Amino acid sequence: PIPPGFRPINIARYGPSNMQKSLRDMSWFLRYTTYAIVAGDPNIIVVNTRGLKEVIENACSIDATIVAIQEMRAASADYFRNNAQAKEIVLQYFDILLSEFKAPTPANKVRQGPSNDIQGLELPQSYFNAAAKRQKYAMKPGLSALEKNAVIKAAYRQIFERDITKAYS
Amino acid sequence: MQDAITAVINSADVQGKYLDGAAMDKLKSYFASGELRVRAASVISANAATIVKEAVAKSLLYSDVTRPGGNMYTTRRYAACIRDLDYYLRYATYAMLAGDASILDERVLNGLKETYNSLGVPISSTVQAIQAIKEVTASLVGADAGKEMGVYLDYICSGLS
Amino acid sequence: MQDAITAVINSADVQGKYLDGAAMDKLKSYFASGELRVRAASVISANAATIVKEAVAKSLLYSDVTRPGGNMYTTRRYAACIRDLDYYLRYATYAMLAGDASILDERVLNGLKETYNSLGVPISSTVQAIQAIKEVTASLVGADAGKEMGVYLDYICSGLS
Amino acid sequence: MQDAITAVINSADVQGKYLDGAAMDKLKSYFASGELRVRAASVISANAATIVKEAVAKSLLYSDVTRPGGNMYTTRRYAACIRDLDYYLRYATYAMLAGDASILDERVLNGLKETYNSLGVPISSTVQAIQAIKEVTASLVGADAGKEMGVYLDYICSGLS
Amino acid sequence: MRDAVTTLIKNYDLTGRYLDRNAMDELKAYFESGSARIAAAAMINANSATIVKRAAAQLFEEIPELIRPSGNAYTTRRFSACLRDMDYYLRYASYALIAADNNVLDERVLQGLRETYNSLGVPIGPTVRGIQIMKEMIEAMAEDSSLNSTDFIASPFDHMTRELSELSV
Amino acid sequence: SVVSQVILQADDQLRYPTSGELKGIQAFLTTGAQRIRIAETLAENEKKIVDQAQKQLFKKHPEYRAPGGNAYGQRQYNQCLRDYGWYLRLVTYGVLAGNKEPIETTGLIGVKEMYNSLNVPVPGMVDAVTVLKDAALGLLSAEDANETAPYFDYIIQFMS
Amino acid sequence: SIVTKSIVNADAEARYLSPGELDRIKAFVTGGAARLRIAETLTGSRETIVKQAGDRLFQKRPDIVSPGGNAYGEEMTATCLRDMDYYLRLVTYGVVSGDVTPIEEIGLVGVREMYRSLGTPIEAVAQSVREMKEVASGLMSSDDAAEASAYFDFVIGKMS
Amino acid sequence: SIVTKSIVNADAEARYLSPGELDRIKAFVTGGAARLRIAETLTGSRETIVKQAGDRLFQKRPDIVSPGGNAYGEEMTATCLRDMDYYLRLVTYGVVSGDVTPIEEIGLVGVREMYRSLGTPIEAVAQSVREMKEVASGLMSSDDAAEASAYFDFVIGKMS
Amino acid sequence: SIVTKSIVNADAEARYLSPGELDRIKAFVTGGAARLRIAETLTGSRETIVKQAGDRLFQKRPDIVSPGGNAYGEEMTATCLRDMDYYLRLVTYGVVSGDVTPIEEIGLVGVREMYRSLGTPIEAVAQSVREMKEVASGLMSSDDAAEASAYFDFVIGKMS
Amino acid sequence: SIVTKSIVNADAEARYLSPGELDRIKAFVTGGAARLRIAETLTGSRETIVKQAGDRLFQKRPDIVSPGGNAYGEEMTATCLRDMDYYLRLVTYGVVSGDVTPIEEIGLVGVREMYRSLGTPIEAVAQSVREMKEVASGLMSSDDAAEASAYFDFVIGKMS
Amino acid sequence: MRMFRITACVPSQTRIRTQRELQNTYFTKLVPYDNWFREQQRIMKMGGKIVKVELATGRPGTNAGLA
Amino acid sequence: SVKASGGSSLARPQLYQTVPVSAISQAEQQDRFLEGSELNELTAYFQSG
Ligand SMILES: *[C@@H](C)[C@H]1/C(=C/c2[nH]c(/C=C3N=C(/C=C4\NC(=O)C(CC)=C4C)C(C)=C\3CCC(=O)O)c(CCC(=O)O)c2C)NC(=O)[C@@H]1C
Ligand SMILES: *[C@H](C)[C@H]1/C(=C/c2[nH]c(/C=C3N=C(/C=C4\NC(=O)C(CC)=C4C)C(C)=C\3CCC(=O)O)c(CCC(=O)O)c2C)NC(=O)[C@@H]1C
Ligand SMILES: *[C@H](C)[C@H]1/C(=C/c2[nH]c(/C=C3N=C(/C=C4\NC(=O)C(CC)=C4C)C(C)=C\3CCC(=O)O)c(CCC(=O)O)c2C)NC(=O)[C@@H]1C
Ligand SMILES: *[C@H](C)[C@H]1/C(=C/c2[nH]c(/C=C3N=C(/C=C4\NC(=O)C(CC)=C4C)C(C)=C\3CCC(=O)O)c(CCC(=O)O)c2C)NC(=O)[C@@H]1C
Ligand SMILES: *[C@H](C)[C@H]1/C(=C/c2[nH]c(/C=C3N=C(/C=C4\NC(=O)C(CC)=C4C)C(C)=C\3CCC(=O)O)c(CCC(=O)O)c2C)NC(=O)[C@@H]1C
Ligand SMILES: *[C@H](C)[C@H]1/C(=C/c2[nH]c(/C=C3N=C(/C=C4\NC(=O)C(CC)=C4C)C(C)=C\3CCC(=O)O)c(CCC(=O)O)c2C)NC(=O)[C@@H]1C
Ligand SMILES: *[C@H](C)[C@H]1/C(=C/c2[nH]c(/C=C3N=C(/C=C4\NC(=O)C(CC)=C4C)C(C)=C\3CCC(=O)O)c(CCC(=O)O)c2C)NC(=O)[C@@H]1C
Repeated sequence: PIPPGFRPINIARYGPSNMQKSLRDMSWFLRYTTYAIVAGDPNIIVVNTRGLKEVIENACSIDATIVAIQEMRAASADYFRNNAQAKEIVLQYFDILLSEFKAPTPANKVRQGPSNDIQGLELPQSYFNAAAKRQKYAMKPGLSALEKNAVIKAAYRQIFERDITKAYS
Repeated sequence: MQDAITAVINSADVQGKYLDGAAMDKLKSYFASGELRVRAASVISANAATIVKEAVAKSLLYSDVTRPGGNMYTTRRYAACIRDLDYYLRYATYAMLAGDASILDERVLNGLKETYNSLGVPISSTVQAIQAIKEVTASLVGADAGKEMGVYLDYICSGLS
Repeated sequence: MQDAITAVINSADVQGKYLDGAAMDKLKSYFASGELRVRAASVISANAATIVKEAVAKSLLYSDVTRPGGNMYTTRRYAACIRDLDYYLRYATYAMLAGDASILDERVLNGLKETYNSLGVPISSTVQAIQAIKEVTASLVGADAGKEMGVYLDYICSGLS
Repeated sequence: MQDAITAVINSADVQGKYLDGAAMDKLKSYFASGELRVRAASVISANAATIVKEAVAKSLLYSDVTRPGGNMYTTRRYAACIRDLDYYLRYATYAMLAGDASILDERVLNGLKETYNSLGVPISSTVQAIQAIKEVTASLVGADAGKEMGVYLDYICSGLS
Repeated sequence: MRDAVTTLIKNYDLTGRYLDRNAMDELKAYFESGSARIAAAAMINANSATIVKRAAAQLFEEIPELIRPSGNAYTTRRFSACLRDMDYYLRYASYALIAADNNVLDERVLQGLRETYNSLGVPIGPTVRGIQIMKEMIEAMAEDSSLNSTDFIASPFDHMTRELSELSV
Repeated sequence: SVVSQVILQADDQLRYPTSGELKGIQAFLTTGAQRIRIAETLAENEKKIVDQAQKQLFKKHPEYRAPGGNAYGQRQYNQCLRDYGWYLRLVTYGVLAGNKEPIETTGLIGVKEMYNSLNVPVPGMVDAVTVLKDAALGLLSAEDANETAPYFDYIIQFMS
Repeated sequence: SIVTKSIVNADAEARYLSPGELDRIKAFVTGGAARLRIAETLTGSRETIVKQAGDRLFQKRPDIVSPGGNAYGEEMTATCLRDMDYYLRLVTYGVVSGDVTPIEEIGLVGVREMYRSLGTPIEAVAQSVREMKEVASGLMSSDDAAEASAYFDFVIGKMS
Repeated sequence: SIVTKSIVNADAEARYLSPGELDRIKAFVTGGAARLRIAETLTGSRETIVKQAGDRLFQKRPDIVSPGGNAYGEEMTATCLRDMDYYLRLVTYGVVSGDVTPIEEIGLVGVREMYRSLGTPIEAVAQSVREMKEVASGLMSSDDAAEASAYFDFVIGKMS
Repeated sequence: SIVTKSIVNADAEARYLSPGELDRIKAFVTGGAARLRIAETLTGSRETIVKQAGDRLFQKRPDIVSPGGNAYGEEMTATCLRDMDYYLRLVTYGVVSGDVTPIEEIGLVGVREMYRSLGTPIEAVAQSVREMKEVASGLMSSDDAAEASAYFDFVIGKMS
Repeated sequence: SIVTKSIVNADAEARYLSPGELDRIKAFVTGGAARLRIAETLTGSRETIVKQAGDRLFQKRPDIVSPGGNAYGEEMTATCLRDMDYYLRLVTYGVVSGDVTPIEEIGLVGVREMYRSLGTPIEAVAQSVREMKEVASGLMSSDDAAEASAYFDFVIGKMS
Repeated sequence: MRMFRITACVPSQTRIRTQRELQNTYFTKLVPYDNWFREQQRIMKMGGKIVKVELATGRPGTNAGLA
Repeated sequence: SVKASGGSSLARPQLYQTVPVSAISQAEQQDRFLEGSELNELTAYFQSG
């Protein structure tokens, strides 16, 4: 549908091993698309396609990958074509896949050493996209009673490892 | 914070009466609009980086604030500003899904204007970025959802100004 | 905080002088009234919840504040109000045991007027509630201990007003 | 903070240009002075307790501020005052090594005057105390770095007054 | 954290000895080797991304099951985590090359490495193979460049493989 | 600068600066003449450096000039040259300061999400900064090139 | 309010709404018509709930209407059945909102110290909402009254 | 004071005073007549105690009045006696208040920094207030000396 | 050491070593020969420095060695000279390491608490280290004397 | 006890106990015979107080023994009188301890959740402890009645 | 216990690197006297600005009766 | 080798998120039962499954 600037790739010039890598990458893209369809959350696609452009662009054509997943979306849509209530899920998951795959690699999260004794660290921005994020509780002054009591109970759970005002008042 | 439903519950509760006809058919209007609100939230959640991208593209780039002497010049300042605009899109999405504007002065408009004055952040160019984020969202999702998105973005710019 | 003996000791220390009769007369007065203060505090701690419930029955119940739209309508709000009332009773007991109201005008009245003005709590109705508490304590513990309680309680009233 | 060497870098960052000769000569002057600045900082680092001791001895000692009735009478107040003087000497050492007063403007002159007004700290007593700091440092190092120390101490005088 | 100077000072402090001629000779040897250590560290400062990329591009061909399914470097999240680990190893190898002592490697790399890798299922053999691939690449680049002293380059990587590796015999 | 570094470390450790740090300050104050010489020759001859730097960059990566890139227009070409000149300007600033701190606080922190927002490829720009380093290394004298190389190397490290 | 808890949980997790949560908002919006249907049936039959719960309470537990209790004469019972109408209004609020969040907002918490200061038996208030529950289940269709009892039993569990 | 520390513990645990600490405040009130009697006899003998203790201090440690000591000269010895008078006043203040809290919050914490900035030997002033407690225990009755010696020994411990 | 501080400062912010840290380590390496010469002449003259400085200390402060003093007696005098030799050895360690952290880690953490438990005047120990500074500075060239007196004055500042 | 409270507070502040707490401890030690006498008086009358107060509670509030009540049943009333014996035992513990900490640590933490589960009315439990207070105060001398009723009203205040 | 009513804005210097959630850097705080020196030093070393500070708690110049 | 071991307990990093994992984790971290929102997510996902 939208080929930006791609050129088709010759098999003999591309080499056998790179062609096998391309074929298993295409089948793996379709496999994880089906797995995300089953899971109901595109988080697997987001994590495993967010940083893929920089590593894949060194020896593989990024426009060819874009046209490849474009043809995958079109072929899956026309071969499925059941109804609008079940086709827009596949369409939006392939759109999420192409947007995350065209998105370049974000900055790795850097854990600064708080002092001289403690080593500073780095963490890629794909590990902190699937690993069950902590719910952050911030006490804004205007908050209503329900979320204020939620923040107070979360603070009690943090300090005392449990909800003591529920367990023992 | 509250919603359309929580707002009508409170606005009935302050006289302590049950649900009247006006509450009933405005909740009918809310439930009629709700699927459109979820579709708009879904499409801007899917495209959410690109809306901020086009907003900073036709708002703040090639400008005197991006030139040295401005507050967009340094790259840490640029990253902080685009992170702020992404947070504004996320909180405007929250307001649009919730149906009420209380989440803005609940969460973002607590102290934003005066801490921006403390940091020397240009309020006028920030309001221009809000107008840009308005028109890019209205171009993406259409006029019908874009107008009610622009209601809470007008709330953002009026609270910040 | 600062009780009677630390207050006269600070008044002596500002002039840099040993304790003389001009403060030791008040010190003997405090030690003469000390067991009266302790027994009155024991009676107030014995009847602490009953003082609050009779005070809200005689001053706060069946009013526009506990009508819907009032300042005591919802259950959390009523719980907060009776929490404030027995806070005032317990800190007045603290000041009555201390012999001075430093605890009352400091750890209660630091920003109480400003937070009640921001919330919308009726200062006059809270003053009437404190006067009801003062009448109940004066009718429950005696005349001299009752007026000793009343000095700190209308000190709380002057702090609120 | 930002140094004298980074001051022209920040000015050229605002101007969006490279280094020009009107800043090149100032940078060469800082390069010519920096060895005597860093050595005088080393000397007052070695003798740092003596500056505070002599300043307390010849400015604040045997005065109304340290007699009973004064704001520096008690042992806690004396320890806080000598700690404040030690911090003043350390940050003045930092500035005279660094070539700029931005460390004092940010890490001392943020709200020190308002805290002193809150505590009732005598501003004139602190001003004559930092005059004593000037005299002891100028006696210890010599006037060639003494006037350079007195520039940042007069910056402290203007900020605190 | 201790360098060669710090560990010699600690060794003499333990016996309560003044620094004799042998200690002066050790410090003298460290000070004349320090220029070559600085040159090697400044060399690997420039090329470090290329070193870790080609180290992955050699390791995943020596052991190709790491990028097949059920391998631990399968997904691109695991791939980026493995490359971040290789960057960690190269950074601390640069630190040990500057310090001329492996106490920095012991304190900040190796003391929980078997624990973390056994907790997350991460292999140790392919990891130390990647360490030796990085060592061979840095040795070859130092031999290609104008480095008079290249003997000290292999020491932190060999220490890391010896400490981390399971005792075969 | 390194002066900012020693004041920050001393204030973090709640003490005066100590002897090795003071000697390092003396060494930096000694070498400042070489730093000002490198900065002034880079400032006067920046234009040839960016000239064959962009020539080598767009010879190596012929996709931004090509369709499907980000440097079609002359305005984007001039902004790429402006980025090149700003990076050389920050290199001169950091050579003057003696450490990485100007380059960090003005052009390197957040630069990867900065160009994530602008779709400029970060490995493409590290290729740009390497060929800029090659041009500056060729233009400067040998000891000056050895002095100014690790700043470019640090830019390579932090960008990718 | 399901959308209130959606915004609160999505802000705590600090990301946009997941597709499963969006499908939840679809389900809540589609069930909004049914829950407002239950709401207007309850506010149509509000008064018979109040009267039948009141006199069934006075026949099952006659201690409070007896001397020694809290219900003396007419005005105490008038305030009590006013409280019954208040709790029925809160049940209708929870039904029309789809969650017990506005019930906790106006009244579901603080009720224990409320009725401890008032001397009112909290378990008798819970039993009061119990015959509210099965009188509503008697008058309104039980398959559709499962939704209303799903908030009624939470109310009696909180006041138990 | 002990009353203000009791109410500090009371509102730290966020409840009214315990009956044990109420009877404890009663015991403090009943003993306060005896503490005030100790205050009368100490403020009556406020001159002779400090003069005899200063004479004993100079007899024990002649290096204070010798060259090399801090208190060399008539004004220096007058200020030393003034410090001893202030510390005797603080001990009487603590005997009145029932606790070591006024000594702590006037002139006992920060005394290390005080006499470090003054150059005064902390063991020498501890010996001086030790001679103050010996002359005080000589002049008091047995129970009064036993009451005051605990506060004196707290001054010894925190000023040693 | 300076190498340790540079590696720690790089590792705390999780990067490779900066060009400023490389320049600092290069200055450390180039000054290593002079620092080794200073440490060599200190450890060669370690006996006469301790002897002359102890003699000057005991002439200037006879109170610490007079009866009633902390170091009165031949065994306590030998222990004081052993402490002076210990601090001279730590000064040589600091001279070798190029900074003050071996002296800090071995003999300057808890030194006040240790000598307070021992009963030794810490200002007299500082006077002993100052006499060691003067005697050692008389035995070298001017730059070497200043460089060693930097570490000596660090020990003076930590003791007083 | 107050010994446990003072030792715990001094441990948390990492300090020895001051004489301002030591005099409180020795006053509590000396004034122990009255609390001991009240303790043997209460454990001598441990049965009859429980019997009379249970009789008074079930005659004052017959809703407890009403059908559908919490204590409907002979074993339920037996466990109710056993709970009265439990709280009388805790009152004797607090009397002989001179502190409220045994009652707090044994039978006051989690009582609200416990009886919220079991359905037992917490205000009727408070009425039971109040009736035990009245029976004990009628049984014993007036100052001892006030001393025991102090802990009794502490228990009923923590109940309600 | 004597305290301070302070009001300050402290921007995070590492939020860009760490990619964490945002907080309002402006706040009105009640801070005790014993912790206020360390808190103020933390604010000024983090780079924030204290724009308001008053002794709202206690009287100024109290010699005894502090805590 | 290393002269001490800190212990190696089993680490279970969540490789990807699903709707039931997200809903149950959202209830579990907030220390609540599955209330109406979480049951509605589960109901919609189980009907669409
Ligand atoms: C009757 C079967 C039961 C009962 C009830 C009872 N309640 C009161 C008095 C009050 N109840 C409340 C509570 C609320 N007001 C609100 O607005 C809300 C939330 C919507 C609640 C929960 C209040 C405030 C009062 C005080 C009266 C007032 O509204 O101003 C009484 C009267 C007691 C008296 O002393 O006057 C009674 C009798 N008591 C029982 O025993 C039954 C369980
Ligand atoms: C009751 C007498 C009247 C009433 C008041 C009312 N109070 C609140 C809630 C609050 N009460 C306080 C008071 C204190 N908190 C403390 O820590 C201390 C020192 C011991 C005091 C004195 C505060 C700060 C609040 C604010 C919120 C909170 O719950 O903490 C409210 C609720 C305001 C709201 O709805 O957000 C009300 C209405 N109103 C009346 O009509 C009674 C006469
Ligand atoms: C000494 C020259 C004069 C003076 C000093 C004095 N200061 C205090 C107490 C405080 N001063 C500060 C201010 C600072 N905060 C910082 O971060 C820095 C370093 C940049 C300073 C200087 C603060 C916070 C305090 C409070 C101490 C604390 O928070 O723990 C006092 C004590 C006041 C009192 O006891 O009430 C004094 C006496 N005042 C004088 O009279 C001397 C002339
Ligand atoms: C070019 C048109 C095609 C292509 C070829 C190609 N692949 C690799 C190697 C890798 N491919 C991946 C991809 C994925 N990671 C995931 O988690 C998923 C599912 C979402 C995919 C599809 C990865 C991580 C690698 C690196 C591991 C390896 O070495 O095999 C290469 C080699 C790269 C190089 O040598 O530098 C090539 C040339 N990839 C495509 O997408 C096109 C189909
Ligand atoms: C040139 C090497 C590459 C590239 C360039 C390119 N840049 C822009 C736009 C901008 N570049 C900057 C740069 C900086 N901000 C800083 O703080 C610093 C350090 C001091 C730098 C270098 C900024 C702020 C912009 C935006 C402002 C503007 O566009 O006027 C563009 C344009 C993006 C667009 O699509 O419009 C381009 C194309 N592109 C390449 O291909 C080269 C690899
Ligand atoms: C006497 C026992 C020993 C001693 C005394 C000595 N004192 C001073 C002077 C001062 N002492 C203080 C200390 C305090 N002032 C207070 O208000 C309090 C709390 C009640 C204390 C602890 C102060 C502040 C001074 C300075 C005088 C002033 O207020 O300005 C000196 C003089 C110091 C000097 O170098 O001039 C001396 C010598 N020294 C001894 O040897 C005796 C053992
Ligand atoms: C962007 C439209 C313009 C602008 C922005 C800008 N802001 C900052 C600094 C900060 N902004 C925030 C924002 C928030 N605080 C909150 O509580 C919330 C809601 C959750 C938001 C969105 C914060 C916290 C900062 C501090 C930095 C941090 O990450 O902690 C800057 C940087 C100022 C500087 O010099 O550092 C900028 C540039 N200014 C402009 O010019 C853009 C047009």
